[PDB]
Amino acid sequence: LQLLRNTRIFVSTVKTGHDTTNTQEILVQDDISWGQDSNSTDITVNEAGPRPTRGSKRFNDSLNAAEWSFSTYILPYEDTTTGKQIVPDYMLWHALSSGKAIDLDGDTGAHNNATNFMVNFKDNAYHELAMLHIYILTDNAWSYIDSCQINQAEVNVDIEDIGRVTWSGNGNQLIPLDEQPFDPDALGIDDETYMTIQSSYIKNKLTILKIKDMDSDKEYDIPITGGTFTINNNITYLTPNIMSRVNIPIGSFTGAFELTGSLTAYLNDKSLGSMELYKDLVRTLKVVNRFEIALILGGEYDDERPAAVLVAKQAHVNIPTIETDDVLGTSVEFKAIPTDLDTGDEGYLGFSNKYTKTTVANLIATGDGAETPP
Amino acid sequence: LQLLRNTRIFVSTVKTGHDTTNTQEILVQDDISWGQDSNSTDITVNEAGPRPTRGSKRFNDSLNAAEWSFSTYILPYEDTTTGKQIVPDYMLWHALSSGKAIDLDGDTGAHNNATNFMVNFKDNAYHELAMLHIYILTDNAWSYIDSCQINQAEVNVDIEDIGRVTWSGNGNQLIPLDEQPFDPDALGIDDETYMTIQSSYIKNKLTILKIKDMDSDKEYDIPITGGTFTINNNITYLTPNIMSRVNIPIGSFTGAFELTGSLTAYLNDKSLGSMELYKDLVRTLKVVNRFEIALILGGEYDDERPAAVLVAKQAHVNIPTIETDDVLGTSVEFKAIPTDLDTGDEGYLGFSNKYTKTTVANLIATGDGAETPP
Amino acid sequence: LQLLRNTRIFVSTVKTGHDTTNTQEILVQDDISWGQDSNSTDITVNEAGPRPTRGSKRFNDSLNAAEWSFSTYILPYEDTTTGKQIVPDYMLWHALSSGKAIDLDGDTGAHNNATNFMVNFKDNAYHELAMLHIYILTDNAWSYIDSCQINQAEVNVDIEDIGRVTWSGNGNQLIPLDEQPFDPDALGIDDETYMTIQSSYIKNKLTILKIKDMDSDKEYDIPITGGTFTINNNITYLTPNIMSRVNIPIGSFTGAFELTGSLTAYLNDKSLGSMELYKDLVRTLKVVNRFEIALILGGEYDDERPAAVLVAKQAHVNIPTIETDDVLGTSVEFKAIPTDLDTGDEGYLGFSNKYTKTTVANLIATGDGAETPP
Amino acid sequence: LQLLRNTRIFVSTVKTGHDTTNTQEILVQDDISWGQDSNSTDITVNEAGPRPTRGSKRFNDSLNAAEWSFSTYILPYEDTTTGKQIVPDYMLWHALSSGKAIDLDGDTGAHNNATNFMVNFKDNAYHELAMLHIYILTDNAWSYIDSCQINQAEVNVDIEDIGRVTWSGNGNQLIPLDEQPFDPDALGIDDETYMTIQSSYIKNKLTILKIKDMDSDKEYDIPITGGTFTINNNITYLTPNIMSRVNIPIGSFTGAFELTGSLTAYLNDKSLGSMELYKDLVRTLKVVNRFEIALILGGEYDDERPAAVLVAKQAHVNIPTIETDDVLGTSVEFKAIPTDLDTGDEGYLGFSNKYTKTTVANLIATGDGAETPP
Amino acid sequence: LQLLRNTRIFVSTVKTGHDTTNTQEILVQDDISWGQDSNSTDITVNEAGPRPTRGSKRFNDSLNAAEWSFSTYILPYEDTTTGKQIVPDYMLWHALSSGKAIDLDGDTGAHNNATNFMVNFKDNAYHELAMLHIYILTDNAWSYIDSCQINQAEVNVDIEDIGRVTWSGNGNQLIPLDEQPFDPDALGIDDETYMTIQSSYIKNKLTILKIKDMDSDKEYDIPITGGTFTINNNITYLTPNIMSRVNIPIGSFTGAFELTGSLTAYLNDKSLGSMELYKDLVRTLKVVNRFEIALILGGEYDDERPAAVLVAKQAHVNIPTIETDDVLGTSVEFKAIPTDLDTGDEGYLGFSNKYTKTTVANLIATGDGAETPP
Repeated sequence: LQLLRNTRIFVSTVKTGHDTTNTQEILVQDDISWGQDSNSTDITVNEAGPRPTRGSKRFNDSLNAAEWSFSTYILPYEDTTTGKQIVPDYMLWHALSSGKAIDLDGDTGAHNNATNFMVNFKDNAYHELAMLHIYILTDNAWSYIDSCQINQAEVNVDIEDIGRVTWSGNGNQLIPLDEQPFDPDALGIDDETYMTIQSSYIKNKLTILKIKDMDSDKEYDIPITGGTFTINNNITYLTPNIMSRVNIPIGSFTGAFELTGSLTAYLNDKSLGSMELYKDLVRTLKVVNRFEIALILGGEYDDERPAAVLVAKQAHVNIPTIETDDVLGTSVEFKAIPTDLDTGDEGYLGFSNKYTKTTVANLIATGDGAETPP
Repeated sequence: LQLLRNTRIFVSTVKTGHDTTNTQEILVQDDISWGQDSNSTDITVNEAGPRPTRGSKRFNDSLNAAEWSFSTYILPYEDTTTGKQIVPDYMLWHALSSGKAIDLDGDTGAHNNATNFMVNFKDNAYHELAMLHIYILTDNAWSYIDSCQINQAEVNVDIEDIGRVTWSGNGNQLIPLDEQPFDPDALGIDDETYMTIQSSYIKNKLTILKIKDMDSDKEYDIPITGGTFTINNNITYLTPNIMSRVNIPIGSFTGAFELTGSLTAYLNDKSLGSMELYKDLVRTLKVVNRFEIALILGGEYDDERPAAVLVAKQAHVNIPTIETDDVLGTSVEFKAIPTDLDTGDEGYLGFSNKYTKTTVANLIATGDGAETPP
Repeated sequence: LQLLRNTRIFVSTVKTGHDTTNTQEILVQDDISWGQDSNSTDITVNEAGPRPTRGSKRFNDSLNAAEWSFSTYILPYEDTTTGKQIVPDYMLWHALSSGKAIDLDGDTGAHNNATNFMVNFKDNAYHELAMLHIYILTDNAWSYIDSCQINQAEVNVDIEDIGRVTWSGNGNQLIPLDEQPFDPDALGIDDETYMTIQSSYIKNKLTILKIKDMDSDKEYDIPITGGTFTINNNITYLTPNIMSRVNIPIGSFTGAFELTGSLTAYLNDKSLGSMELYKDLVRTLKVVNRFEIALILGGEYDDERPAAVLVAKQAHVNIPTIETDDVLGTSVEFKAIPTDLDTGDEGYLGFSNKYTKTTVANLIATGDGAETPP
Repeated sequence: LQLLRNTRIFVSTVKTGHDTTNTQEILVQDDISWGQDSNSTDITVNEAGPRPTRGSKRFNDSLNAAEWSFSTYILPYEDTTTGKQIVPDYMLWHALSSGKAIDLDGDTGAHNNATNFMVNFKDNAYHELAMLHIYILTDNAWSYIDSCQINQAEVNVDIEDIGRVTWSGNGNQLIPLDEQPFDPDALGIDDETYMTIQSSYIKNKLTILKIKDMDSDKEYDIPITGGTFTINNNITYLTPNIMSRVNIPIGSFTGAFELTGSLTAYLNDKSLGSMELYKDLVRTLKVVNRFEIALILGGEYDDERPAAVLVAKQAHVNIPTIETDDVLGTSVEFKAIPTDLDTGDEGYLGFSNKYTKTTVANLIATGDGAETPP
Repeated sequence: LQLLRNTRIFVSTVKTGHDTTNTQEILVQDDISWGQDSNSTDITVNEAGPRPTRGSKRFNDSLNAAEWSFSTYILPYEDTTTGKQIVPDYMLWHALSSGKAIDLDGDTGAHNNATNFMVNFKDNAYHELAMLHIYILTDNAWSYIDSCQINQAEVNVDIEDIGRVTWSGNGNQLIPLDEQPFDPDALGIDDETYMTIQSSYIKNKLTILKIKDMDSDKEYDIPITGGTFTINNNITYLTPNIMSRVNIPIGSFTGAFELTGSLTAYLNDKSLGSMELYKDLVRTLKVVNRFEIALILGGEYDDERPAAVLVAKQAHVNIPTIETDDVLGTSVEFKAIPTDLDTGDEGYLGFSNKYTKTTVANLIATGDGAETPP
């Protein structure tokens, strides 16, 4: 009874009218997790007398926001309906992108064209976010998260493992369901889709890094040894306290979302190498420098190959550190910084199965490698 | 010199007149531990001048309460003298039971009859407790703990390991002894006793759980995957501070003693199963529910078999949690709650080598399975 | 003194009242083995000083479960008392079948009728098993195993050697006996029985295999080159650790028993041949397929002939492998899988001296080839 | 049906357009091997209750990389088309040489001229390698390995046996074929070729060794007793884990390829003999020495004779060992070391049917014995 | 060149002033072995980039302790100079006996008198041992081990083969020598010595065993089927790690030396036979029993005959085991145990060419069979 991965996961914008447009099934890894916790309070009495007592009574106070998390592979493929690049989980990317309706052609948040899929953060600064719903399925059992919201996404550029993304978020409540709400197989993925998928994996070790200085126009060639980057949202949940009858969270505040990254490499002695960058950074000692950072997951080729691209137009670089690893490991940490307070952040995320270096240049320049850049 | 387990342990009510009635030897496991610590204080001076100095002098301040702990197996057997069930370590059970004299027939605290041994907490709420003495013996060496008091007892219902109990407590001081105080072998256990013992072990995996709702009279069948329960006392030690000549603890306060427990199981889809209980608990959301909990260590049979029983007449159940184990592990936590402030707690602990299911029903109903229950 | 095979073996349900009903002598092969081992622990001291020392003292800790094993031929014959097929060693088959009393007519576990002998696993899932006793006899000497339990049985379908079974198990202790406990010859086999036996051997090379697909209703004809199958129980022994006076095992846990098998053949190019099965299995790549497997040890005939039958109603087949043997050897591995968690496994084992193909069909269909199948 | 060596082996760069230029048949020895394996996972449940259960279900997880291996003789002969030395299996030598297109005249990787055939490792450091295809043929049956890559090559310089090479590699999958893909005889070898071949065998026992010190310019004469050398690649295969529907390897990483060797001899007392080398090596104790090593398989002559040559320009020699063989056997182990991290390794491998000592000197000096060395 | 056994072996206390008193030649068997090994470490780099590399450089790290071992026959004979029994290899026996100077009359370690040669372990517990030197000689070549120390000695009491001892040890370094250091023939054995030797061999099959119980004063007669015993030292070598210039061992720690033994026999049914001992040992189950064990290699006679004696005054016997050999083989294992931590071990080893049973009794009683025992 109740085998582990017989669970299946669906995400929906609304709780009724499920179809291939408002609902989507997503592939999941092994370590999927979800749960819901409650607060407790112990009260006891202490007395100075001849006949000491105990009596103590704890009471349930309230419910914490239900937690959920999983991981999935990066997976671009062409939709036969529109002839455009798309990923199975693009609903959640839109949810993280903005708190308004889906429009994959309006260029805001998440969008696509015949060549590639792009994600930006132009219209995300809200007090709330696009409210979604997560449905979990087991053998003859259903459950779902009410009013789930995404909080944190992380990507680890490993040297050996396949590229993946890890997602975590919270919701108001976890509730089981009495019956089957919608078709488990009609709205799911299909065999020919997965046949196209089997060629869309990212060959992780080919990932390449590019750096450019915004002060002296200097550039460096930096071989790398893996790293990470992370987008956060700092969600918070509000809760009134009528503890005489238990309380439930009523809403959420979207704090300041964040984008950070970290890189590792060897200290290399070469022209415009890691040694030169390290010396420049040490001698600089400026309060605020500016740099442009490009990560090409899967590498790049003159031909059409699968790849993903992370772009930072204004990232400020911290002072690097040297470790005692076997061969002189070096580490660098960087943050996203928008130009002035209210303007857009780095934003540009790109994914496709057919990037070429020329298209990569356009994608870096404008956030879209398809059309002619200025 | 000084082989490890050549240590032997005795417990006595008084320091003189040792015999089989006021002293008892108990079997011990490998990980027995004991020790005594002291406090220290460092004083130093800092000066703003041309000739900086150091001088610093630490002083011994006081002694902390000596700590001791060990573990032993649950072990019921019939005493040939009285024809009643008894355990070798029933002195310490009485000590935890009440702060007054031993009476195994007064039904208060610890008692027994021809069928089984029972322990209750009717008369334990004191500012102190029954003061005992622990003697430790090594090859040609003796030591003892002055005014030891029990604090914490824990029982782990494991799926595979034999049932055991772990005991920890404190005392005023640890003092070595110059000579042999009392006979090491005359007051110890004997061979025929241990021959009877070898059949008194508890076959742990047979342990069974029963739950009953006090609101809707509902009951559930819950297969389990091990768990724990714990009794605490929250002892505290008082100490005046004449640090010009070192200090020693002078007495103890018995805080609020406690009884808690935790259980684990699989999410099972069956009538009155774990799924039904989980749904009821989630939908309930009441501040204070009430339940009756029965643990039968060793299981039960219509025939006479060795077993132990833990009874909770009023335990309140917390909201259960679901883990990401290989097959949908679920966890439940519960506490003992007395009816109103000053009345007796759950209390009922039962042990014997010959429980039957009919006797188990009476034991659950009244705390004694021998006589006719109402 | 003490010639080797002058040993004789008896098995009994109880230690007293030995007769032809509760005790049975079984034929044994040459390689019979039995023994009992003990654990040891070495303690030593290391010191940093000018006068280094040695002293080290090992102590006996406990006894491991006594091991025993042997082998015997498959041997069906008709009992003149009941007019039903029976095997000399059917006590141990019942012991492996269930942990309750013998009933060769209740159809549970092991049973028989006027035509054949059957064994099933309907009522075997216990924490323990039917506790038996093994007596070994040598010239003027007796010994016995206390509380022996069967663990593992293996059958090797060889191309040339006679069919045989190999049995291994464990017990609490091995104990010699001071005198002759029961008649060595009155309860043993008799000459006329063995005269009937001499015709009951299995002509091993005639063994045949049948396979049926549960998805496409497909069947194949597979000539074979020998193989094996094995039933396991994963017994475990529990032992408290009072090492100051040596310990002895007190009980056993029956783990998950198991049924597995392996087959070998040549890659044959024929309609519904091994090549076709190999291609189907390679192209399938399904997570869980289902198949029905029939082994007929001794082959089958339209006439009455001696044979044994192994039936797997739901066996899942692993991906076969190809070896570099002289002519393209191929290997297949399979496991027993019950329908859902708690239901009965494959179970059906059949033995007789007079199987016919029509009776074989009924035996495959229902587990009993005597009565009319549905 | 299906006789053993009626198998024939072909290697192709592409799956279509088979001819004498993109496909080649190679001679094989007896012990050719190939296979493909799959992973399995067993899940079971353990419960503490009165009605213990079993149910366990294994699931197929994924496929391991298909393994293949064989051996063949070293075989140089002159091609009538180009008038240059060539070996039948030079496709696989090119595959091991580099991951780019064939060019037997560009001097990179594998090349040749009118005198001899050479192999180098100048352009092999890639993340992948030249992807080839292996076709295996049996009587009325075809199979092939998809995306096979070479991993390991070994050569054993035996005293008595003919020189041979052993090759092992892996591929994505093993797939049978429904029909005959290409002509089995038109693209194979021809009779006159084999008539030329019968004179191209290497008389193994004539193999000679030369050693030169790079520190003191010292040289030694070392009679040898056989040995080995090995080239490795440390290939690795990547595999996503969607185990709800089985997985297949998607790509490979080329690790660090390697070249090592080992030699054996007698301890000989002579000027510049093995004794002198042993004494020098023992007294040296330097961290990194440098040596030049030459192996001439088949020996050398002033006349034109068949031979092969292994050259190590920078090999570092480990400390030799002495064995207890009948006459004072001694063993030496050596590794290839490039000058600095990124430069070319030893590389130089030479093969021909007409080496002369003067040509051997040029081959040692430059890696090509045909043109005038500097 | 360099014939195998033309090697000769000498042992010396010091490296200069070689004579018949500080140097001795010993007979050796065929399988003599010696060698010296070194450690290696491989370092490699892995990079995630477009132009992957290899470069790897191993470095020599340090030298392990040189190993050496051989075997020789037990060989007592009378020295004409002192008129006392002596063995050719008594230097190494003294070395194993103690770490101080030789004194064959001080009764400590190794000593002798006019009747026999004795070895004890009274003064051996040191951090080091008597440092010796081993010289190996071949045709026109010399080598030696620097600071060799004995570690392990083994004796196999075989039924058919002549008695022998096997010795193994380690040293700091193995170094060849440029010239002849000392006379190879003047310090060696002489012809008349070997003429006396030819009568000093031990007729192995006559070896006898005696056992006595230290609890009930019981004794048994045990015919035996061979066995072994072993003395160990657990030497360890220390080594600093300056790997930038290679390291060499600088010293050794003598761990806990050890004495163990194992015996085999048939299960014999006789008064005080092996059956009785087996029953007593099985029923005993005591943690620590005590026994006295006597091995007489070569047997004993009322007349003067060559023999050796091993004495264990306090050996503790493990639980014996029964094997499936052709006739009921039984095995027993025993260890040496000193009385309390720091006192002397069994120690008593005796050798002579003229033991008599009466002298054997005295040797067992006191460790010396010559003088009058108490």
